[PDB]
Amino acid sequence: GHHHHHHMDDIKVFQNEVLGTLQRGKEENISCDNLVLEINSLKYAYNISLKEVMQVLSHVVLEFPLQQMDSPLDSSRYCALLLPLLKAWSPVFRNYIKRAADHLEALAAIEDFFLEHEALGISMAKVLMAFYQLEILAGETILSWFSQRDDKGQQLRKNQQLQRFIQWLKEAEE
Repeated sequence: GHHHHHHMDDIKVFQNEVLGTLQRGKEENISCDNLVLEINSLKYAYNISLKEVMQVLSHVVLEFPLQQMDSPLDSSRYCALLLPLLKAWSPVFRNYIKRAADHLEALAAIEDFFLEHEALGISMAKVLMAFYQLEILAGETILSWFSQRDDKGQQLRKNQQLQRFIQWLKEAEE
């Protein structure tokens, strides 16, 4: 109906504007503070929730490198492009991602991205390490997420490099 329809339309335009902001941010090296002012204004302009800001920021940054590479999608090439972006914009992530529930919202967006880009799955352990080392995500929420109830998501959690990382991550934490 009209409510879900108009809202899905809003989120789409909003996400397009978050892309435009980050394209400009990457070209200009716009400060994290000014990026946050832009995303905040768009969140009100497009009437999106604060949780939808976090999910959309996560998708847009994770999708950003795809503009920069051909297909078949090659994962080491992906990681090499992604990591400078996470370093640059980690403060933008930390402006919104603050409480345990927020950390799980972002993890679930990261899950959805990997599940939608099966050929990048291999690099998922290295990407979670970057979110962890950059203090975007807490080790304890990463563990919580890994251990959750909800097909393809259960099949992702039998990724080898990931299990290895989940065990490593249990060492630095406890």
